[PDB]
Amino acid sequence: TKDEVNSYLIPLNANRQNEQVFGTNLFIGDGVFKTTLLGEIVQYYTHWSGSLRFSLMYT
Amino acid sequence: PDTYTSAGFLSCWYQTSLILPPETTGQVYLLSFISACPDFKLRLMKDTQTISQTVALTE
Amino acid sequence: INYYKDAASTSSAGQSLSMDPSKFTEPVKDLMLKGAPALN
Amino acid sequence: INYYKDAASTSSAGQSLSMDPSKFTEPVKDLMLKGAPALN
Amino acid sequence: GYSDRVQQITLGNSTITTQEAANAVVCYAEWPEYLPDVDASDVNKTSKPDTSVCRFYTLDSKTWTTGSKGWCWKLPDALKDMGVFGQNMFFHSLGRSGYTVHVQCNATKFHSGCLLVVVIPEHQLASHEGGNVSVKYTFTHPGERGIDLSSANEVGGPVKDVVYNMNGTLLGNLLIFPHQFINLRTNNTATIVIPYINSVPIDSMTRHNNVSLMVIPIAPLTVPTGATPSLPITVTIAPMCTEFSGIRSKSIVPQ
Amino acid sequence: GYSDRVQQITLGNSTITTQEAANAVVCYAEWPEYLPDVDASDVNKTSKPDTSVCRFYTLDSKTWTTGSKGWCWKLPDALKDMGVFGQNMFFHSLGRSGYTVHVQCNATKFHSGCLLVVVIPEHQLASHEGGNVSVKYTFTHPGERGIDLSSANEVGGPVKDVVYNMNGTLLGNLLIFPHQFINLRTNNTATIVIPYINSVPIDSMTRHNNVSLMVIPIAPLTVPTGATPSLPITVTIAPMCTEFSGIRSKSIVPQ
Amino acid sequence: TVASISSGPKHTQKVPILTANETGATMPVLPSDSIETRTTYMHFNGSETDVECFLGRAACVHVTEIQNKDATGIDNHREAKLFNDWKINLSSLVQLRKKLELFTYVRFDSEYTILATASQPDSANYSSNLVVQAMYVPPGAPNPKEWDDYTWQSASNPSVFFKVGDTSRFSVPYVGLASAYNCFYDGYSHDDAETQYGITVLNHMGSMAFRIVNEHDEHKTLVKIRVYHRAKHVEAWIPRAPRALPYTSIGRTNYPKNTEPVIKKRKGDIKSY
Amino acid sequence: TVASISSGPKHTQKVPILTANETGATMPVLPSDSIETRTTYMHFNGSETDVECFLGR
Ligand SMILES: Cc1cc(CCCCCOc2c(Cl)cc(C3=NCCO3)cc2Cl)on1
Repeated sequence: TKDEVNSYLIPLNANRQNEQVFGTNLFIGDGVFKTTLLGEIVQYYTHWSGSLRFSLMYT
Repeated sequence: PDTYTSAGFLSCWYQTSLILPPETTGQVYLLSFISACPDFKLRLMKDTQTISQTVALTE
Repeated sequence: INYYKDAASTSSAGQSLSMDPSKFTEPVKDLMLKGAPALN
Repeated sequence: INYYKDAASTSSAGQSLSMDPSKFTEPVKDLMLKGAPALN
Repeated sequence: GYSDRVQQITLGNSTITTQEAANAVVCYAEWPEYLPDVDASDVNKTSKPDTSVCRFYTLDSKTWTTGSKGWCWKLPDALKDMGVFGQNMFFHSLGRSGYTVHVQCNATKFHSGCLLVVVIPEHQLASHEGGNVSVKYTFTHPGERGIDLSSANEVGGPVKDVVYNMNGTLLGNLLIFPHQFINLRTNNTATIVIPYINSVPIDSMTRHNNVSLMVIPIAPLTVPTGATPSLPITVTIAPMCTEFSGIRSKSIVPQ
Repeated sequence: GYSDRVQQITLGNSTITTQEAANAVVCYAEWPEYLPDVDASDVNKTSKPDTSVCRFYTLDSKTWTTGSKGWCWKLPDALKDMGVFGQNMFFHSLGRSGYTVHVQCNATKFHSGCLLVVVIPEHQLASHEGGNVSVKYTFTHPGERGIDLSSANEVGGPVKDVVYNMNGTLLGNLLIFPHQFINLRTNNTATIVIPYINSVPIDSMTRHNNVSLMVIPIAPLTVPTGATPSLPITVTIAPMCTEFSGIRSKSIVPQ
Repeated sequence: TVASISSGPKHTQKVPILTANETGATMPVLPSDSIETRTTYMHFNGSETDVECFLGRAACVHVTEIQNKDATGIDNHREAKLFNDWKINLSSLVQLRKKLELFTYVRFDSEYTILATASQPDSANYSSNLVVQAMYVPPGAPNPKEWDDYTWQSASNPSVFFKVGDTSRFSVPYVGLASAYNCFYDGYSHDDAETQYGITVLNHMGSMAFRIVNEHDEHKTLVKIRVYHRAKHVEAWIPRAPRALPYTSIGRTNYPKNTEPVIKKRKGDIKSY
Repeated sequence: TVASISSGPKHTQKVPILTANETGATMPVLPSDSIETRTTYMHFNGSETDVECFLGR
């Protein structure tokens, strides 16, 4: 509800099976993407095309 | 964001499940990053919705 | 054709067409090869 | 003489002088010769 | 002894023979071909089911009677349910295809009547409401049933007025589109080969139809005396050079 | 810095990475390949959907607990409903395929337990009734669910006794079949590549399963103190070099 | 080039005038296949029927209007025409529309000319000299809310400043998403059951916004903007039947109900001259 | 210029998609490292993202 270091953290629960960790659409100019450097630059242009690289680092 | 032009969804699920060692507890977190592949193209520059102002700034 | 004497008066510069992201994307001291293990 | 850098800024294009109505007037699979019977 | 008249088309595991053809049209004089790399954008390798999708599907038959106004099918819609063509369609994000269309109608040397068989690239229909009323999805996706131009206006459906091609242009000028006539006295089939025509290299098969096939009686059917007053018209269509790309979960579409 | 240990398998539009592998087995030292002409009989050209069928399907997960007896899946059955692989399956008269099987089970350095992962060509099951009672169809076509060897005898179903492999042979000798162990202390996955093995060049995919994949706990699962007493096991399988032939109407199978 | 060759009497077994139109072809028959002709030359190239020529002259595509007046106490500038916008589209006016819709896909660069003239319908001491500012708000850009916003700063948005009575001119590359502009589109944005139908869903290239830079004088001044568009570097594919009925909407093919017969009825018989 | 090369099935000991982000690098991974791709060309130069262009209006 207010910007926090915690919205960068995707939590994981021990022992859950089959279940879903997170979900998002890919509107790179809006939503989660919007404040990232990528999101932030994309917004200076009208059209984009290309591949995106999404990585997850485990802690 | 535009419909015709929309790009999909990204989701993540447990494939088997997180398992913590003994003497350990709670949630673990993933950090996630985004960057563009060398593939990428951006065109037709315009103004960003990410910044605005109501009076000129002074010293 | 420049009509003016000073360099500041010329039009915009022309595309770097330089482009080398490695100073930003791979500033590591020991070279990393894609496909080889990250940490040996 | 183009005074401008971008191609969109140049004047109108110049006559195709292409002209080939057969894609529209004779798109038949087996070629028809004028003078020979239409249906054999 | 080859005549323009007799023909055989074998595609996949299915063959068609006509003994009374009138040549065949190849839209814009181009034959269907796969998507070249130089024209490619999506980086995905595509899937080319070949003979399992490139065979002839015969849609259900229509009945030409003296009151018929004409019928309209959209592609790839008409085939949305045919065998593996259809499955591939709902399961990939993008697909591309050309077709061979074979329209059949035989009678006797005492009948008269003449149908126009035409293929219209990007046939955007008009709402019969006027103004800027849209034509809902379901209405432009009739499936194998196609649209029956002598059916009644419905709400959210297109206008079905024949002398206006369902779009504000006159029936008489449809001849600028690849087409062929079936004149009972001459002809008994019409065959058109359709190359893939779009402004993008590959597209969605469900949100956009790229041709409407239209069969329209123009010289009314006239049967011999005390003949039954009607003839069936059958449409058989075969996807050719089909490619699918961006496989996943399987689209869910309205209705 | 390549280890036997880390691996990547990319097949179609899907990729698997393991950081704790124990090499991989290729049944009988042969890698899946298409059907050569010299071996062909049916004259039909076959369909090779390629990347739309040769990708990785992850079946639903199992739960290894201290009481588990083992699970059994049949191929191509287990995949009868996965994406376009499955459609092709019900729609052609004949089909043929090899697979990459990747079984996954991770734990920690305090757990113990060891699973046997084995592929048995032509695993004809036994009726628990004895005599010459048959094993009904449905029972040998469990689909993605597979057979749970610790479930109860049912009527018309197979026997589920583990030390007899469901056929009158001893568990101990299953090691003559291509197999790999998952020993929590070593291993976290098992990967086996299965070439197509049959006495005919191509067969029906619905009346005959050509391998059973079997995962059997052998050294019981032992979790660290006050750990939850169970681990999930996941099976992901990818058809490879698949070919379908004799397309038609679409099989209807019991139940 | 010969327009007609010389040809004399014929008594053949080779009849070029009998054909079978059922085939879909238009056989290339000439005067000399059926009468006796003399040589004549063409003297003509077909220059002025080139599609570049046909679509290459400026056409009026839009007329809007804005006014210069005291904005003091105006709660909605947009609504007071303190500034307007034109949601870029070439379907508005039908003169240029019919021409374009002769084709299915079209690709070209645009050259815009913008003429602005002022009117002072009620008592003014004079005619002031106003400066117009036309800025193209690409879709996904901060839309001007006021007439002296931060948006008008247009630091990344191409904008032009010209005087009323004068004209502004520039040209734009083809900014289409695809390989060409879709004159028609028999599809939807997505597989919805209520989503719109047509091109109006495909042609979403933002809008243009005008405004007067000058503050307000004692009188009010009406400025009326006319946008002209000229296609240059034209490429057109797939000819279609010309538009017969009147237009009702930007982007749909819809025609009005109880329209009138478009084919002129004979005053007389089929036999009449 | 190719935007993507053609690439097919992989079953290797050489995994380009596993990295260690703690190092500070962004490893140059491409679509063809993890799916099967077909050749496609760029058709584009990145002209309008040059800093001269970005700050030049
Ligand atoms: C079909 C079809 C074609 C078009 C034309 C689209 C217009 C594209 C954007 O064009 C402009 C650009 Cl790039 C800049 C300016 C502009 N820059 C400073 C002032 O105006 C105006 C326009 Cl319309 O619309 N439907």
